[PDB]
Amino acid sequence: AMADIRVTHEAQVTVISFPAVFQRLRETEVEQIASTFLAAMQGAQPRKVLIDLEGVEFFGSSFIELLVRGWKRIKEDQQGVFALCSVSPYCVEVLQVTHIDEVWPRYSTKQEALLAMA
Amino acid sequence: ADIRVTHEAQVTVISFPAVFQRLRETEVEQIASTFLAAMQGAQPRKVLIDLEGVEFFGSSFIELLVRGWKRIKEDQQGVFALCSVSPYCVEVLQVTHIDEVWPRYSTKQEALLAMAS
Amino acid sequence: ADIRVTHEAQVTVISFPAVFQRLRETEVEQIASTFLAAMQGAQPRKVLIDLEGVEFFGSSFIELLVRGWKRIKEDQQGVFALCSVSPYCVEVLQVTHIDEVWPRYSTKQEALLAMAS
Amino acid sequence: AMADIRVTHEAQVTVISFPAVFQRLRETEVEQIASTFLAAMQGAQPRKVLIDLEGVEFFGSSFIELLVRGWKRIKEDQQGVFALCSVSPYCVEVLQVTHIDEVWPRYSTKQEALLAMA
Amino acid sequence: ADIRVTHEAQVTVISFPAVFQRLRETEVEQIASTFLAAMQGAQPRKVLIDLEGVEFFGSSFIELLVRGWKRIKEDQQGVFALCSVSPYCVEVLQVTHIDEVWPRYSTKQEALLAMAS
Amino acid sequence: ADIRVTHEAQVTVISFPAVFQRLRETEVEQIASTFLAAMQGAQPRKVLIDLEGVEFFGSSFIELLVRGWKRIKEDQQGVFALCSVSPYCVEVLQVTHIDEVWPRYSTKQEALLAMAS
Ligand SMILES: [Cl-]
Ligand SMILES: [Cl-]
Repeated sequence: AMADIRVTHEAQVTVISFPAVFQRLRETEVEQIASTFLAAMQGAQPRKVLIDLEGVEFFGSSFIELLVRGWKRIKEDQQGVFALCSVSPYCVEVLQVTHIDEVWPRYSTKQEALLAMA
Repeated sequence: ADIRVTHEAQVTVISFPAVFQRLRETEVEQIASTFLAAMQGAQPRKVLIDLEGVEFFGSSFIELLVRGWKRIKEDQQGVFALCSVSPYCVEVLQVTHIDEVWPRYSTKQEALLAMAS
Repeated sequence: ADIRVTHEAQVTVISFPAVFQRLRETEVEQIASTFLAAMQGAQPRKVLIDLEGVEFFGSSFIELLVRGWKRIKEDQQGVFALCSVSPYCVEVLQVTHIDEVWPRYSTKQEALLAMAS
Repeated sequence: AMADIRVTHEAQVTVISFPAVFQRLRETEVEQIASTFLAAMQGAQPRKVLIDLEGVEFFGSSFIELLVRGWKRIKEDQQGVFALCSVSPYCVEVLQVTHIDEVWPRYSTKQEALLAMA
Repeated sequence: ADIRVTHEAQVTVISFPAVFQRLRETEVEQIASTFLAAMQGAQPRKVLIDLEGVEFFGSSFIELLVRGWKRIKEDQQGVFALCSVSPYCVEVLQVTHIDEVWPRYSTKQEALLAMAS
Repeated sequence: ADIRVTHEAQVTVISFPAVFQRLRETEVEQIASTFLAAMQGAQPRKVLIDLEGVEFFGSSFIELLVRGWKRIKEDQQGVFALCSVSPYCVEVLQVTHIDEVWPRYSTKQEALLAMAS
């Protein structure tokens, strides 16, 4: 019954996407997805991960905290990459509160992100 | 549309009309002048940001609050407090450490009693 | 008043005079150009921010640090590190998640030695 | 109007105590007291701090987290001490979940704590 | 008094009578034998700890849960889940990292639907 | 199978063979006496726990580490440090707050050099 992120493998990148039921990511939603998300952070070096935020309209500290956990798992790979795409303008305003995303390249669409991460 | 500034119980109270449910860069610029003017009274300055009705904001609004707070914080006995912060707003404020030194109250009635001096 | 830039054990060390107990936007603006000028050394560039005596900073200092870090990280063999960061300042770095981006050491001698590995 | 911890100076130790209204320390109570608590962590080296938990019947992660913030502020003093006393049996069961209190000496009463910390 | 073990929808459900509002060392020893016996069924084992009515526990109970979980976790497709966890219990469980891999559900009805296989 | 104890640059280094990918209560019991025997060196005692290759541990390993730390910390000049700790394991240490008790380094060479300061 319980909704979850969807994890796809596209062009050597593990892509994390969100179903429509996850418009707003609070503490409850973050607990629901944490396990699938963190298990998707493994893979042969260099690991490349893209968080595709299309459809997501809100998040805050709980979700940023999860993303940081994912990033810490892959960040020691020399050519590892932890990227975002399709971030709504509001979610960008929330990201602007934190400084950590300065190390996560952000792209306007998945297609652009995938091409840049080849 | 602008914020509503009132003087209640020695406290300058900043409130938001319903139109400001979402506070993006545009809204922050609409209200910055009246907001910052409310930071300029007799010292020690006590300020209450009553966020009832406000459901979303980001860096723009936080930066305005911080700016107002830096005016008030000259005053050793000054207070810059928040009340009626919605759970969405809490989730955003938690992204930064800067707001921890602003006392939190559940409601305006509670804040004004707590802040009486 | 400005940052002190010294060269120790092949590391460019940035230190803060006593007057910078608090690094606010004002102080960050005073030191910005010397700081960024310090990021242009011979390769691989090793940089240590010795925060001894600094008791407060916030968002604008972090933004400056992130810039400098971005100039250094181009080096592959380069290191950008912090030491002697106060308990309050460590919290700021942890709450915004920027703490695990860079190595952080308790003391300068620990750092200078660690950074020779 | 708002209840707060009480901070006393006793025999060169900063003693933090709790009013009866704080039987149960959740997230809300921890926010109420954080500011007074953290401001009480300053003082000439060596700083000695005692958290007197008499009357407190419950706490969990939020309060332990605050205590850790206090402890980090004083822990670099070579003869610094961050101690607890008068911890109810239940609160000891909760402390047993965490490992950090293995570095905080615990004493059965304030009088005993103060004598040991001279 | 003992825990109540039932088999609902392929799931072994552990429930607590009202007398177990507080779970201290004594209570954990009262229930350990019936609890651990419920960890021994056909594989993959699915277990639900329905904590409705339970208001306080500490290390003793957490250690019992962990012990039961280590029996179940042999099973690659095994599940050890919690539901109806009170806010006091959440505050205690947050003190340790070990419980994060136990899924959480708000109610038993929700858990049993989620866990159906 | 047991821990490997080596002496490097005046530091007693504890390492784990490949088979200890997971340090549970069982593995913790196998290594406990060698580990504690390793804590009795010449003063000041410097000890490094090289956790390279360990992907999981929990409460009983932390308890062992805390014991060893308590034997070393008697030295005043002594150091007890960790390195090469996996991301999961760092979380365990942070959630129980034991991470800032000890220095933790990214690599062994970083640690051995840092610990000469
Ligand atoms: Cl796929
Ligand atoms: Cl006093």
